Order: sequence, then structure tokens, then C-alpha cells
Amino acid sequence: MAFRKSNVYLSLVNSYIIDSPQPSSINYWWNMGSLLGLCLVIQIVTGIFMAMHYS
Amino acid sequence: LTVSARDAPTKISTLAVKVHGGSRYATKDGVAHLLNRFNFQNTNTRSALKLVRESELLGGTFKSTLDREYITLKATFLKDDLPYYVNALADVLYKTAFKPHELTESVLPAARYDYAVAEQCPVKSAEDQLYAITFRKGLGNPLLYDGVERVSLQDIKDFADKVYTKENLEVSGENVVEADLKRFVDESLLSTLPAGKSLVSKSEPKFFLGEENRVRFIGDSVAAIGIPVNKASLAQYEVLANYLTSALSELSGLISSAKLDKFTDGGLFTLFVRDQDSAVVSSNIKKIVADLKKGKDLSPAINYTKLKNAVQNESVSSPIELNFDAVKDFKLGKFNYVAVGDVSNLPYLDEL
Amino acid sequence: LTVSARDAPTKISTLAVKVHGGSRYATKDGVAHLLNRFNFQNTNTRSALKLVRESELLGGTFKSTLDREYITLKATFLKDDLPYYVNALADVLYKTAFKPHELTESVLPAARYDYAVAEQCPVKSAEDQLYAITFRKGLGNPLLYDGVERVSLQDIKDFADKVYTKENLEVSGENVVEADLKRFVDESLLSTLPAGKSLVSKSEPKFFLGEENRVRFIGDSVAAIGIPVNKASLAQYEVLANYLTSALSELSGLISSAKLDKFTDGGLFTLFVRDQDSAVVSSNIKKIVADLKKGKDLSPAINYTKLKNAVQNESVSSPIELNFDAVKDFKLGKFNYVAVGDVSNLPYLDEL
Amino acid sequence: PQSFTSIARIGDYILKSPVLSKLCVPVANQFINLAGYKKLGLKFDDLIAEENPIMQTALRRLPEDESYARAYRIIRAHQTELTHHLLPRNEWIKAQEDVPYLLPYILEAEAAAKEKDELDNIEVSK
Amino acid sequence: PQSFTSIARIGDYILKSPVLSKLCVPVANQFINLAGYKKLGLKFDDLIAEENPIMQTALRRLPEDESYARAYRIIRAHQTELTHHLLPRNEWIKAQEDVPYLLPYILEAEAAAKEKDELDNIEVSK
Amino acid sequence: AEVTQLSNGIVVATEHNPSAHTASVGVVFGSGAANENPYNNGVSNLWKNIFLSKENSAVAAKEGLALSSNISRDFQSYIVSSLPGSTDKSLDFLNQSFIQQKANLLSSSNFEATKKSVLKQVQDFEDNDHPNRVLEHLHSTAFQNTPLSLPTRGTLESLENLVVADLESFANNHFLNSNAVVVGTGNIKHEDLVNSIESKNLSLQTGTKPVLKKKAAFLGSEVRLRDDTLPKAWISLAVEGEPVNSPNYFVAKLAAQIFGSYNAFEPASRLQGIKLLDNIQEYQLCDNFNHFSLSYKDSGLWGFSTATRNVTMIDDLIHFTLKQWNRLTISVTDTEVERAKSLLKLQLGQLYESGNPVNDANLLGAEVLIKGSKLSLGEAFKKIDAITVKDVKAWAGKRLWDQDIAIAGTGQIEGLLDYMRIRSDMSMMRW
Ligand code: HEM
Ligand SMILES: COc1c(O)c(C)c(C/C=C(\C)CC/C=C(\C)CC/C=C(\C)CC/C=C(\C)CC/C=C(\C)CCC=C(C)C)c(O)c1OC
Repeated sequence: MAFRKSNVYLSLVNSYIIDSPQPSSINYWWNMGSLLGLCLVIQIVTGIFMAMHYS
Repeated sequence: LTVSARDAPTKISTLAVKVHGGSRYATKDGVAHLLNRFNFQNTNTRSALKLVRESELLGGTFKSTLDREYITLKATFLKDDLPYYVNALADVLYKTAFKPHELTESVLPAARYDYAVAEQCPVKSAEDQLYAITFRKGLGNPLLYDGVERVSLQDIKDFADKVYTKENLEVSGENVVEADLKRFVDESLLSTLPAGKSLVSKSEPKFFLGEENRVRFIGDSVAAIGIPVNKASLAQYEVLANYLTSALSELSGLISSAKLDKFTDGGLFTLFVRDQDSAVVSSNIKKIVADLKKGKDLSPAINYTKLKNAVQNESVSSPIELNFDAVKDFKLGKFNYVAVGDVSNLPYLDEL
Repeated sequence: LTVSARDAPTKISTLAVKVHGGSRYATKDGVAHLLNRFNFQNTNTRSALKLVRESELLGGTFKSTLDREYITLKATFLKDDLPYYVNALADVLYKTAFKPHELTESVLPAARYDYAVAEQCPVKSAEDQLYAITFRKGLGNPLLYDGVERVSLQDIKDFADKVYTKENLEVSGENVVEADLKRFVDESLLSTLPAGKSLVSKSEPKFFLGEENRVRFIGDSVAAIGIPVNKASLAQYEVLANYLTSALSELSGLISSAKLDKFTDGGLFTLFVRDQDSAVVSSNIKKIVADLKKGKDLSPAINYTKLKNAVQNESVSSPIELNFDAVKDFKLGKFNYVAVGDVSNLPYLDEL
Repeated sequence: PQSFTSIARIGDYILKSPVLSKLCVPVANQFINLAGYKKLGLKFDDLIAEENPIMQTALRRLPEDESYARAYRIIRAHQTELTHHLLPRNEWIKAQEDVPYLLPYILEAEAAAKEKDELDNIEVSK
Repeated sequence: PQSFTSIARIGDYILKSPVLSKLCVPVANQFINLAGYKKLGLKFDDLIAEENPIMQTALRRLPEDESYARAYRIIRAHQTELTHHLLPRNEWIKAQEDVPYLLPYILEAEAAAKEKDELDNIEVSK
Repeated sequence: AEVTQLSNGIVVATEHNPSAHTASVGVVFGSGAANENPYNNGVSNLWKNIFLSKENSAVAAKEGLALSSNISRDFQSYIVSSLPGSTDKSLDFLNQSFIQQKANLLSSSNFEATKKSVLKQVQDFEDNDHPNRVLEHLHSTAFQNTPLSLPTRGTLESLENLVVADLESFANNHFLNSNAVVVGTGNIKHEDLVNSIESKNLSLQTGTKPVLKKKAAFLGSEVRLRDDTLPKAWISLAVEGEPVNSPNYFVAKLAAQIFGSYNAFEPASRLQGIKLLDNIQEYQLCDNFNHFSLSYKDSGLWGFSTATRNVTMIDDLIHFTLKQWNRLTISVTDTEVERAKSLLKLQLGQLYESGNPVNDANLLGAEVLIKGSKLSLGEAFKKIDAITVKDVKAWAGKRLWDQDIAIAGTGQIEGLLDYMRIRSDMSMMRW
């Protein structure tokens, strides 16, 4: 088998982001959870960086 | 549409619907097997789940049995409930749903498994080899299904229309009261069954003698003979098999199996010598075929044989009872042969 | 320890080591099959990986072939390298490692698969049925292994000591220079091989006639005959099979297969009629057996038959060449029979 | 999970009453048009949600070539749906086609289930 | 992963030299005692770490009843080890027993591997 | 001794073998199943099968003749085989069949018994011969709407639409002399045939050329015949290969040679010195494969073909393989190349030097048509060996790396992935 499938870590990466079998027909509505994870990451980065100067 | 019932002061009543549609009457290879294994399925008004469910609550169970001659739709219950299981068997005979799915998910499956336990017993492997080379297309039919001949669901249904007829069945009964049976039999769908005609063979069957066939098998090694005995030769091979299987015949420990079947127009005397060693088959068949041809006074086993056929019979329907006392000597004339297991190291007929 | 080699101005040399240890010479059921499939394994000084690895680099390949008579250890290469593959074949014959593991992981496996493709071709299923009922224990041996007889690794080794002898092989060669072969043959381990004796049969084989056996098979339906022809009857059935397989015989489109084998002391004339429909077997065998007994003037196919045996032969070792011109008429006297597929709906010999 | 056995009850009733039937069916007809679905080659029995046992008793049971049929439509559906289009007008399932091919089995199985439910909790009076 | 083929080289040499052999083996003997392991029914070939291909070529190959043997010891080991005890003195593997039952195959396989390694990178001079 | 080639109107070619027991004569029409059209497909395989219908084959069966026939894509052949002495017995029976007789084989009882058997023929093929079926469709999609696409044995569609008026429509256009070559193989001389040929008069439709079509072309595409009822999965894949008489004809056959051909059952196969094999075998990713560089007059197909009972892991199968193919451009071992050159030769041999005249015919007939002459084995080998690694690293560098592919298949190919995956594995990420 391929490495990304075999590795303990990259297998998740593959199976949730690379090799995941999606319905062929889904539209831009479904792009929301993706864009959801992106905000949560924007929240956490900028938050921490700000906390460094917050009282 | 015969009807008997031997009453008694017991707790467990029984029943049956002895039909004439075993292998011998099979349209295609093992269509009885698909029909034996379609019984007590869903009727058109009763569900096999409900049939099973209710039965336990009343305390009784059903069982479709197959053999070369019968498809005995027996039941078994507590006494006070006879008409239920009576109408039950009847209702199965007339109107079993015979749905496409009931086949693929319950009939064909259940059929496959029977043949599975078959392919791991060589004595039986050959007891179908006897019949199919001796009697041939008649009683020499494949007992259980094997997919070699594509029995569709249509072919299972025709065979149900065929064998399920008034002039082709025989109700039995044990611890049943005969009048009660006849009445409930008549008030049941049984009497409404298209009477048709019988298939029971009164005219004796065409047979063969000296025929041989061999099988490539992975398992124990077994060799087997087949004898087209008569309506007369019946009680002879009965006092023979019971002697060969007893402590009188010195060679009961050289034959693994030996018995005579009983039809209403024939029989078959098969002797099976089976063992792992492909030797012991050559060593206990070169002798067995000899000792018999030499001559066997079967008479000392006439006190035995009777006992071993007055305990064997418990079905209210039997063959020729009194025929025993007129036996004496035996001599093996002609015979058929099937060898199973290690073929390149098992006897041939030409040396037997 | 014969040695020939027909040179030519070509690029690809070839080779062989035609041995006498096919089925006919098999100790137990298919021990040639385990030995055919043990060749070009590891020797005691050479590894089958290295044997394969090096060969490609030199540009040549090896192939152990089995049949009823041979275990032909042929090679095939570019010319300038003959001694390599020469000593190779030799080195296999003398000292193949025959390790326990090489069996379980490469021999038994590879053996199992051959039989797999076998069990899905009924023509072959029956062509082992012919031999094993006609000739019996001799050439009527199981061609490929089948586990019914437990051939241990010991039994594979004895058979290697047996069939691998000077007086039991015949080196061949095509685009090889004969002197080069004889020299390298002599300088090879070949000459050091225990000479022993031959097993080649000059005295003709005990046969049988009128024997029949049938098989329960799921697949196409096929029926097959078997004829113990002579060292004389050779060229007769050759102009017969080539007529039956040609546009002259009107019934070439009623027979799926027909050909005659050639041994140095016999042959076998098998005709296969195969089809899905269990009918077409009853319909093209009730006729075929007739049209031949009626009489077939095989002579118009004597211009054909020669051509179809001067192209068939390409092995420098053949049987009786000039024997053709003395043929005329044919009539089917006695014969053996095997029926495969739907047995309850395929002909019997008694109606053939 | 409103039951098919239950939709049968209601929708049979309405179909029978010549009173009701004349009122309802015009609309129902108008409805199964506005749905859009026969324009994606879809028969209505295609649409029925499957992720539940009954439908998986009901598709295991559905005749072979019938399932190959379903299949092609379901893929044709997705394919087109993703092309953000509607089929060539003459590829649409026609009003006579939209037949309840599945509904017997669904009903066949529903029945069977409700029966077993009952027969698991069947009580006793002595 | 110091190689067995390599332990062979070194340990054979030492075994051969009557010089070396007399110096070393006393200690080595003293060592394979202080280990404690023959007191948990363990032969030394039991101890060899298996999670690698060679040993799995070497256990697939190891004669049946031989593996049943290994097995019992390995379980006997664990069992006892967990009882925080040593075996009944007369259950211990005895000095003649601790035989390299596995080592041929390990060597057999090591050999085979190094060969293939070579034959994968075999170059050519023209 | 070097193959003979002389023309007196009829281009007569022969090739002698002094150790042959038999010989063969026949014609090769330089127009095959790729000179046909969309709705006359299989006309060339229909012509072959009347030629072997019991009628004409019973004639030559008293005479001691055997007939051989085959249709390719660029070419089309009609061969007869017999003993070397009955060499006039061949030439005459050929003459009868192709200038004398016309409607003796073209009966309404013949032709409706051949077409009612080339219909059962092409209905066991597309029914049960998946590996070629897959292989055939591969052309259909790679060379879609272009000459090579038409399956050689023709569609069951354009094969029930064809009467005798159509067998001829192709005959009288493409069954000429200026499109044919007569061959002599096996055990006969050049001065035996070209003598017995100038012995006979007449001329059929002289001056006539056969016609032409739009030259073939290639385009990256798929076609997928999923069938989840078939126990295995068959796949064939390729790029725009190399034609016959292309500068890299041999360079490309050497590449194919490297990865080669597998059979997971024959223990011999398991040991081949093929790098790819290291991967595939771990989990048994397949039952077999094999490569190729199919060359045709106008275009070619370099790729490979595989069958597999391993359905969940096909996605690796195609992956390991197409990655290997990348090495051919960036990292092929020289010592791999030699094992190629070496093995090519052995294969290219049993091709050209088989002891069977009928093969040496089509081989000759086709080649002496396209380039005029044949090329000798020593000529071929002298080329194979010249080939460096740089030979293979610049051929893959144009032909293989990041180029459109052409997949086709059937069986359990749900696992066979999509086109933007597969195609993407033509390259590797670089800095
Ligand atoms: C789900 C993730 C988060 C959400 C929804 C969220 C929401 C908010 C909102 C609404 C405010 C007030 C913003 C304004 O009006 O100024 C705020 C402020 C703040 N947040 Fe977060 N927050 C998140 C994560 C974080 C994290 C991970 C940190 C890490 C330290 C963080 C640190 C801060 C700080 C220091 C402030 C005050 C400065 C400011 O208001 O901009 N936040 N947050
Ligand atoms: C089934 O269908 C799917 C589908 O499965 C997926 C996965 C996607 C793709 C969607 C995703 C990949 C969404 C995934 C969402 C997440 C992974 C969100 C998780 C995010 C976190 C858990 C945040 C954690 C973040 C940190 C630890 C960063 C903090 C580190 C910092 C701040 C370091 C900086 C500090 C210093 C001092 C430098 C689809 O589009 C989709 O539709 C077809």
C-alpha cells in the first residue's frame, strides 16, 4: 500500500481530506464546515497573539 | 388420501402427512430437496414466524423430512390441540406462498447446507452412486440439490402442484383418535386439494447389474455395492443385513455399513466398507465379496431379524411383515460397485 | 541419454531435457505435478532468484512442462550462451534443494492453482476420465495433483531419484550445434547423474473397452469417448481426427473436440462433444457414434492429415512418420465412455 | 419515518372517495410536477430515503434488472444535478412511468415487521 | 539489528581458536546463567525479538510441533514472570537444551535477503 | 538469405527456411480494420470468415491445403498453408479465390451462415473475453472519432447491418494489387513462387489505388464498463505511443520491457528483476499485468494492462505502476536498461524466429508494405544495443511525463479512481 495510507498519522489525514469518498453532486453549500474550521483557526491564532498584550 | 391413527393414553400426540415425492419422483435433480425445504414457510394466510411463534405457545413443533420415497410433513404436539397442526399441515400443502425472496433467503440457503454436511460423508456420497447407476433416472435420482441442474422457482412450484394431491398422500397418526383425524382431515384444506392421481409404482423398476462408477474424494475411503432385489427377495436381505451387522457373522467387523431399503416395488442392498486407510478397503472387500458367494446360511439370524424389524417399524405404515420364516441360505450372484476415496489405490470390480 | 540439435542461422537458440516421468510413471497421484512444479527452484549451489535474475541479464528463460509422458525441462535463449542453460538444466536434475519450505510456499501453492484452472474445464475433467477407466493404473493416472493421496515431500524426492536418470532422458536442441551440445552435456552434471535404467514401455499397455464413468459437474456439459488404439492404428486415427476437425466431415460442427495422442507403445482417440445445453450433448452424440459405425472413408483426408502432422511436429523427437499412405475406410468397433455435466440429462453408453 | 403502511391507509381512502379524489388528485398531480424530479430522470420510488432496515429488506428483494434500472437513474440524477442542469426534455421520466415499483416490498416488509413487533410483545390471558 | 550472519562470523572464529575459546567461553557460560532466563523455562532462541521480516520468515518456516513448543515456553514465561517467581528448579531448561533451534532459519533467511539486496543493485561493466 | 523482394506488377516477396517441413503462401492487403468506417465495421472480419467457411475450406481439404487468416488495424491478410512441394497447389487456389470466383463464396446461403456466426463470434468476445474487450475499448477512447478506434472484429451493431453488397464495397476499393503483397514463407524458394506467379495472366482493376481517410489522432480520455458481477477487475492504460518506423520504435519497446509482464502464480514471475514488483507483491495488489508499445502506421499506445481480484486496493495498483513510469524520465538505473535490452531480444526473437510459417507471413506482408522491405534481426539488435539510458530518459521525458492517458476497464472497478488522480500520477513534485 501507499505510505499516506499506511502511516499512523497520515492515514487519518488521507482518510478525511484526500481519499474521502464524497457524493459527486454536492454544491457550494457544503463548503461551510470547511469554512467553519477556517474561522475557528482564525479565532485561535489571532486570539493568542493578542492575549500576549492583554490584561 | 388414506387416514390412520393409533390412539394411546399418552401426553404427546403426533401426526404426519406421508407424501410420495422423494428423489424417485423428482422432476429435476433435487426438486424435492427445494420443496422439502420450502415447507412450513409462509402460506398465503399464515406467516412462518407466526406459525412457529404460535406453535410454541401451544407447545408443538413441525418438521419436513425427505427421503427417496417420501416428503413426510410430520408434526408433534400436546394432545388436546390436534386440529391446529392438522389444519397446519393441510394449509402448507395447499397454499404455501412460494415467494421469490423466501427462496433466496431461506430455501436455497438451507438447501446449500444440507449438501454441505453431505459432501463430508462418503458413505452417502456413494449411496447416491449406487442408485444412479443401478436403477438410474427413477430411484437413481440425486437425493439433495446440487446446482448442476438449474431448478428455478417455477420448477419448485410445478413439483408442488404435482406431488401435493389426494391420490398421492397418506395421513398417519400416533396417540391420535382415528375419528377425530378423519373429521378434521375432511374439514381441512386437505380435502380441497386437487385430487389428481398417484405416482406410486406397483410395476417393478428397470434395474441394472454389474455397473460400476468411481469417485475422487478427499476424506475417508469407502467402497459400496448395489443389488436390485425383488418384492420377494425383501425378507431375505433383511435377515442378511441384520446378520452382517450382528455378532453372528464373523465379518461384521470388516463391514462398516450394510442395510436393505424397502420400497413398495423394490429395495436396495448396499454394503459400505469405509476407513481412512485406502488399504483396509482393499483388504476387507476382497474378503467380503468372497465369504458371501461361498454361501451364507442366513437362518440362525431369523430370531434376530424379526426383533430388529419390529423395533425399526414405528410408522403405522410398513411393508411385508410376515415373510420372515421362509429363509435359509445366501449366495451373491451379480452386483454393482462404487469406490470412493483413493481411487488409484482402491479395488476394481474386475477383481471383485 | 540421447542428444540431438538441429542448427540454423538464427538468433534465438533453444534446448530441452525431455524426461520420461509424466502421469504414466507417477508413483502416487500427481507426483510428477509436484516435481514439474519444483523444477527451476533452488539447487544446492544456485538460488532460484539468482537463476531467474542472471537469466534475464543473459536474456533467456526456462520452463518445466508436464504431460502424460514427459517432464520436458526446456530452456530458450540467445545463441552464444548455450552452456549456461545447458549446465542449468543439468544442475536442476542433480541437486535441486527440495527444502520443506520451498514446498509449502511455492510448490504446493503453484500446484493448487493448476488444478484450479483444471476444475473449470470439463473437457480436461473427462480426458482424465478416459485414461483412468480405459488404460487404468498405467497411463490412466491422474495428470495433476489433487490432495486425495497425501504426497509428502519424501514422495516427491523419491520420484526425483527415479525419473532423473541417464537411461531415462533425451536431450534435444534447435538452433544448437550438435557437437557443442554433446560436449557441454558431457562436461555438465548430466553425465554424473546416476544412470539407472529406463521406464519407457516397449511392451504395449493393458487396456479396457466398453468401460464407462460419469461426473457431477457445474459448468458446460461434455461427453467423451476413449479408444485403446495400437502401434499400428496410429496413422489411421490421425487421418480420422484431422478429417473430423476439418471441412470434409459434415459433422465437424457437431464435435467440439477430437484428437489422437501418440505414445511409443500406444495412443488414445478421444472425441469431446461439449456445450452448455445438456440437450446438444444428447443430440450430437446419438448421431456422431452412428455416422462412424456406418463407415467413414478416411482417405480424402490423407493430403490434409500429412500437412497437419508435418506442422504439428517441431520437436526433433517424433513417432512413426511414414505410415500415412496405407489408409482407407473407418468403422467404430468398441469404445469407452465418459459423460460430464448434467448427468440426469446426458446419454448413457447403453444407448450409444 | 411516517409509515408507508400509514400512507397507504390515508392515500387509498382518498383515492376511493370520488368526493375526495376529485378535490385532492388535481393538486397532487400539480405537486408531483413542481417537485422537478422527473426532470432528473427520477422516478419517485428512487427518492425514498434508504438508510433504514425496511428499505434494505426492500432493495435486497427488488428484482435484479430492476435494481440496475434504479442505479442508472440515481447516477444520471447526480451527474446532471452536478452539471447544474436538467435533462434533455425527452429523457425525463414520463407520467406513466413514475410507477410505485418499490412500494410493494416496502409494504411487504413493513407488514412483516409490525407483525414481528406484535409477536415479540404478545401477552397472555389465562 | 546486529546481524546473526555477523554474530556467526565473530562467534565461529572465537569458537575455533583454541586460544580464544578457552578465554571467552568460560565467561559466556557464566553469562548465560546470570541472565536468569533458563529459570523461566526459556531457551535462548525464544528471546530473539520477532517484530521484523526475517524472524517472520523464520517462524513461518519453523516446524509445527517446534512452534507449539516455543509457544508453551513463551506463555510459561509470562505466566511465571507475572507470578513474580521462578519455576520449580526442575522445570528449568537444562544446559543441553538451550540449543539454537531457530538460528538456522534466521541464518537461512538472512542469507536469502542479503542475496536479494545484492541482486537488486547488481551493476554492469561493459 | 536476406529475404527477396521483386515486383512485376504484383510485388512478390519471400523468405526461405531450409529446415522447414512446410511452407505457406498468401496475400496481405495494406488496408485493415482502420480503413473501414463507423457503420461498416467488422467488414474485414466478415471477409475473413467466409474465406474459412466449410465451402472453400473443404475444397482445399482434399487438395491438402490449410488456410490462415487475420485482420489487424493497419493491415489485412489472406494466407494458405501446405507442403512445400504443392507450391502451385497454393498459388492456384489463391488465384481461384481472389480473381476467378466471386459469388461462389458470396452465396445467400453462405453469407447468411457466416454472418450468423461472426455474430456469435463477437458475442462471446465482448461477453467473456474482458482482457481484450478492455484492451479493445482502450483504442476506442484513446483514438476516439479516428481510424484506429474501430474494433478489429467489428461492433455487433455494424455487423448485423451488413449484407454482401457491403463485403464488396470494401473489396473492390481496398482489395487491389497496389495495396497487396504476396508472401512466401517456410520451405520454398524465391524462384519457385515468382516463376509460378508470372505464369498466370489477367489483371484486376489495374491503375486503381485504394482510398484514404483523415489521419488518426489521440486524446486523453476514459471509458468505464463497471460490472460488479464479474469476480475480477480488468484495466488497461496508456499514452500516445510511437508508430511503426518512428525514431524511438525500439527505445519505446525497451521501456515496455523494463516493467514487462507479471503472473502472480508462476513462482518464476515473482522473482523477476522488476522494481515495480517490489511494491505490488506485498498485499497481492493483482493477479497479473503486462506492458506494451503497440505501434501502428500513424500513431501508437505505450501503457500496460492488468487484471486483479483485489478491489479495495486497485488505487495503489495503478499508483505504484504510474510512479515507476516516472523513473523512466528521472532516475532509471542503467543496469535495469541492460536487463531490458537483453530481454527485449529474447522476446523479439520468439516473435520473429518461431518455427511457424504463417506468422512469418503477416510479419513480412505488413512490414514490406509500410516501409517497403523487412528489417533483419541483426539490424534490430544493432539498434536496441545502441540505446543508452539517455535514450530512455528523453523518450519518457516527452512521451511519458505529464501527458494525457487513456484508461478503460470492466468488472469491479468502483475502486479504480478518477481521471484527475490517475492522470496526475504522470509526474512527481519537484523543487
Ligand atoms: C471560537 C473562538 C473565539 C470566539 C468566537 C471569540 C470571540 C470573541 C469576541 C466576540 C471578542 C470581542 C471582540 C471585540 O469586539 O473586540 C473577543 C475578544 C478577545 N478574544 Fe476571543 N474569541 C475566540 C477565541 C479566542 C482565543 C483562542 C483567544 C486566545 C487568547 C482569544 C482571545 C481574546 C482576547 C485577548 C480578546 C480581547 C481583545 C479583543 O476584544 O479583540 N479569543 N473574542
Ligand atoms: C464529508 O465532506 C467533507 C469533509 O469531510 C471535509 C473534511 C471537508 C474539508 C473540511 C475540513 C478539512 C474541516 C476541518 C476543520 C478543522 C480541522 C478544524 C479544527 C481546527 C482546530 C482543531 C484548531 C486547533 C488550532 C491550533 C492548535 C492552532 C493554534 C496554534 C498556535 C496559535 C501557534 C501560534 C503561537 C505562537 C506562539 C507562534 C469537506 O469539504 C467536505 O465536503 C465535501
